[PDB]
Amino acid sequence: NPWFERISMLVILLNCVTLGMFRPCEDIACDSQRCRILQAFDDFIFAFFAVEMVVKMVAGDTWNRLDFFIVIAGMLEYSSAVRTVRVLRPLRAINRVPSMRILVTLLLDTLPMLGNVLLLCFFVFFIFGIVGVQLWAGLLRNRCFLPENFSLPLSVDLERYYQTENEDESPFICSQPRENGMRSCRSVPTLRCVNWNQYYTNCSAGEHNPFKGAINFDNIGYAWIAIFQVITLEGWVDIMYFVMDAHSFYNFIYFILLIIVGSFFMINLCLVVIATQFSYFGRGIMIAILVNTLSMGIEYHEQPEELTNALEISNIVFTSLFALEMLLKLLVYGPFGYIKNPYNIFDGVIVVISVWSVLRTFRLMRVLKLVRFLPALQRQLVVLMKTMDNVATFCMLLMLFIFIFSILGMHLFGCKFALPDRKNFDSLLWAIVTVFQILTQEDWNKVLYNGMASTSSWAALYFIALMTFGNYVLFNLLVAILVEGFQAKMFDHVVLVIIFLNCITIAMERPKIDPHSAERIFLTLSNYIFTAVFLAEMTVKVVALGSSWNVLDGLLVLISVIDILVSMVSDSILGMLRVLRLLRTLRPLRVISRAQGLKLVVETLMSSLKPIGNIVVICCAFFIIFGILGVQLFKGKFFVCQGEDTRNITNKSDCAEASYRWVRHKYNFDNLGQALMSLFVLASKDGWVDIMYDGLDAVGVDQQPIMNHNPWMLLYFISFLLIVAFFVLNMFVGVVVENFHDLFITGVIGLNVVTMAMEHYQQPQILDEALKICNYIFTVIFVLESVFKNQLDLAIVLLSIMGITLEEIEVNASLPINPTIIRIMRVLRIARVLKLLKMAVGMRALLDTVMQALPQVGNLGLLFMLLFFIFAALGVELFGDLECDETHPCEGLGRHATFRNFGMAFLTLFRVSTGDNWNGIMKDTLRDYNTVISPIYFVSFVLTAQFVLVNVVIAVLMKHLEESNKE
Ligand SMILES: CC(C)CCC[C@@H](C)[C@H]1CC[C@H]2[C@@H]3CC=C4C[C@@H](OC(=O)CCC(=O)O)CC[C@]4(C)[C@H]3CC[C@]12C
Ligand SMILES: CC(C)CCC[C@@H](C)[C@H]1CC[C@H]2[C@@H]3CC=C4C[C@@H](OC(=O)CCC(=O)O)CC[C@]4(C)[C@H]3CC[C@]12C
Ligand SMILES: *[C@@H]1O[C@H](CO)[C@@H](O)[C@H](O)[C@H]1NC(C)=O
Ligand SMILES: *[C@@H]1O[C@H](CO)[C@@H](O)[C@H](O)[C@H]1NC(C)=O
Ligand SMILES: *[C@@H]1O[C@H](CO)[C@@H](O)[C@H](O)[C@H]1NC(C)=O
Ligand SMILES: *[C@@H]1O[C@H](CO)[C@@H](O)[C@H](O)[C@H]1NC(C)=O
Ligand SMILES: *[C@@H]1O[C@H](CO)[C@@H](O)[C@H](O)[C@H]1NC(C)=O
Ligand SMILES: [Ca+2]
Ligand SMILES: [Ca+2]
Repeated sequence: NPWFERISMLVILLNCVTLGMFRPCEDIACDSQRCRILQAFDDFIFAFFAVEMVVKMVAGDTWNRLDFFIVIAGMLEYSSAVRTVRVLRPLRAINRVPSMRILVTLLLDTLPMLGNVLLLCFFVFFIFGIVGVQLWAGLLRNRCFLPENFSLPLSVDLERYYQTENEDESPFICSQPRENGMRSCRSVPTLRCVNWNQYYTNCSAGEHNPFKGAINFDNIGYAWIAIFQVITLEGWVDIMYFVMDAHSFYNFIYFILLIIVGSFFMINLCLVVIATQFSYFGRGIMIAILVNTLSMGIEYHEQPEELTNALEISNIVFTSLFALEMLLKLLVYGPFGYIKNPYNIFDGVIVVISVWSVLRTFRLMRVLKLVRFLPALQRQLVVLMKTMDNVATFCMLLMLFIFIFSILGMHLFGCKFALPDRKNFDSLLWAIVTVFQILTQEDWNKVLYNGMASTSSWAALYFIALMTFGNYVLFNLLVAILVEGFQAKMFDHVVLVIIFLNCITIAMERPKIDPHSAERIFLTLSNYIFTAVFLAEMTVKVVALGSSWNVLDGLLVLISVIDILVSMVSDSILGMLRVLRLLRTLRPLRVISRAQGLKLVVETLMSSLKPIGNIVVICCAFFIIFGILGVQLFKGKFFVCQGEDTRNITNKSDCAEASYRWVRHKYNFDNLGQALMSLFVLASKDGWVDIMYDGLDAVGVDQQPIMNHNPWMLLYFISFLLIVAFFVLNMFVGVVVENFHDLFITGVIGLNVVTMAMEHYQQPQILDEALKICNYIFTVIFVLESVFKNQLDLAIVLLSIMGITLEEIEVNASLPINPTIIRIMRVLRIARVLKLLKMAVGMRALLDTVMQALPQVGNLGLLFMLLFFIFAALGVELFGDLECDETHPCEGLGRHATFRNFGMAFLTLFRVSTGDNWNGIMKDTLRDYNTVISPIYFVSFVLTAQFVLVNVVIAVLMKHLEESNKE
């Protein structure tokens, strides 16, 4: 019936409210009358569904089966694992709503097309999963340990190793003597009496891993947690810094390789496979409305009374300048004819609100009336609005997914965590925020370590399944939108070898250079020579030829010439020279002009940029509106005072009595200039949570922040992320859519793969025997394949039969070789896994497609490297003297990431590019004339790195996409 449809959707949605209120802390029932009422509600719903199923047992087939399955579980449940099962109850609804029968059907129909991509992932997880366990097995456990003969006195109460101030986040991991770790022993700080830190010489294994028990490399189970965290690019750096302490500094290659293979090449390959499968008077008012809005953006905490008053007066004059047009438009036009054109209705509503807090805030709707004068924006907005219908279903589908997972997360770890941590799963409202948080991947791993250490280490499957299937229904969204769009002489070379030699001097520069040594003397008179050569080169092109690229080349030579004529005048200022040095780091840009392949790509990006250029203005407009709106809400609010106590304190007048310092948060909403930076850490999606917390804690202009003072401010930040993400998605879509217009042997190998995963840390003697004994078997069978007779297989066996020989020689043959030679050889048995590459015909076809499009990518890749060269060089100049001793604490920069070289400033620029804690880096370049420069350097780098990385993905998409079309 049409009315049989609503009896079901009444009791399915009645079910959710009985799941919505869980109150997990209050376990074992009988808490209140309401709890009993909720229990009573359950019986009615369960009784009704069984009866409904029976009516249908009197009479989508797949969907019908699912309803029966949930019902059977419910009956069994009535007869704590069973209790969590209830959550599935909400899934009955997918069949009920038609708009979801279809979407889900498509989702479920795409999985057999991701057969190949999934297969590729296993190779990546397995290959890097074993190389981790071969190398860093139980390496993380070690700590400085006493020399174990002498026991310290009872009175001192020291632990027995070196504990840091926070042993859960940053333990002190010493490096074994047989290894070369960065953090060697005896580097421990003097104790704050006798200093016991001077007696921590021995370094040996300890019971606990670095983050709770979670970050660890001593099973194949615990390696795949850490590989999954590197691939999701969240907190990946923390892992690499522990490896570099325990086992050398050359371990960075493993991580970089993992990231440009697992994290970029593979995660953005299941976007490619999933989408290739489908295939005069009015001109005066425009000046008036702009200067009204710009009149709003001049707030700024602590403005003088002469300015607040002027602004108030200004508002009054403007209102009459809009009212008397309304009066004019109500007299030169008729009253009925005024209403009919629909923008004239809206422009009169703003007048009535103006004449008559919320009203004060509302003034920001006055920019809206400007779209009556822009034809292009008017057309653009409608197109954007058209996509909402397609988007609404997925969002509706997404809501069910968050609800289910926020309900499930209450059952597993509801009241286990930690006062409790802010990201906790108890109260529902803070469970849906935590599940929305993991879907933006921002500190999803800080919740993992509370999750794994509270229930069990098998609780990573809750977070693997929330991140995977949350990101799988978000890749579909891009594709669904995307599909709809588809249905509507030698001179150049010779001078190039002078620039690449020019780069080496730029790279060489660092602040720790003596003014009189030979590194200094070489850099001064290589400046003279290069400038002269370039200067000579410039005339040749102008006495012969008598253009955009040339001016850039021309400007650079002039700047260099000017630099010498202030460097000569050094005796006779400093400020001009500093500006020149930064400008002098733009020398690398010359390379683009010389290379034709590279040159075309740079021009091409600009042309590609134009179609979505218009949308950017709309996106830009939103930042200003939320920038002004944001400023009004928290002008004096982000003043948090730091001390050791931070209790019994409410005011600046109280926090000065105890002598605690007052800290204005680095990211605050004081000006429109600061609010526009703090809305870039929100938009970036990194560190948005840590901004959001003090936006919820914000109380008053001179007050101390109260935790969770106003949880209604979640609407200011969560709603901002869902329209930044929406706008960014549209821009990506716009750019793409305009371009268009045996069987024994394999089994034997499989058996071998399982055996290599058997190894762990402190495996017993017999499994060390059996594993070794087993190897002697698989060595024989692969020779028996080369008897029975591809080039790689011959090479593969050679490594094997070589390995058995080396290991054996050491025990009873002769003097051993160095252990390092043996260890490398053991790893090289992983090459046997590559042979099953041949069996997978499908993976190779999918894989080659990337190669065909590789040449376009190569130019982009070259461009990406050039951009790190300019920024890295630039970075060293600005941030050379930042340091991190005990007197200067630093948040993002540290021992492993500094800007004091060109090498260390090249690794530091890589984790800004992946997006891991770059706001902690920008937070402490500010901590010491740097307030304007430092946000320009970190905002313009991120928007130009991510924009090159987008143009790679859409270039791999196009070549791959074209294959499907020919058929
Ligand atoms: C995003 C682009 C397209 C436009 C960016 C415009 C901003 C750079 C403008 C808008 C109004 C300006 C602000 C107007 C009021 C002042 C208060 C002023 O207060 C003080 O610091 C006084 C003491 C001192 O300056 O030393 C600081 C600069 C500031 C925030 C200005 C900073 C630059 C602002 C934010
Ligand atoms: C709209 C697109 C480009 C997304 C990114 C926009 C912003 C992230 C960009 C646009 C121009 C940038 C701003 C250019 C001028 C400066 C002024 C500067 O103002 C001050 O710090 C004055 C000192 C004080 O306020 O105390 C703060 C950074 C800021 C706002 C920059 C912050 C980052 C901005 C806002
Ligand atoms: C071991 O103990 C002896 C005394 O039995 C002591 O002389 C020696 O210093 C100790 N060694 C270490 C490394 O602590
Ligand atoms: C260091 O401590 C470990 C564990 O207590 C022990 O095995 C080792 O022999 C100690 N080394 C020295 C030199 O005492
Ligand atoms: C804070 O005040 C409470 C009473 O309001 C008191 O019990 C507590 O000792 C105070 N805390 C400190 C740091 O003294
Ligand atoms: C802050 O000072 C104390 C805080 O304990 C209190 O008297 C008052 O509420 C606040 N304002 C003052 C006193 O200036
Ligand atoms: C290796 O040889 C030595 C002497 O040649 C002998 O003592 C030892 O037992 C041999 N190893 C094994 C495992 O038999
Ligand atoms: Ca991230
Ligand atoms: Ca992060």
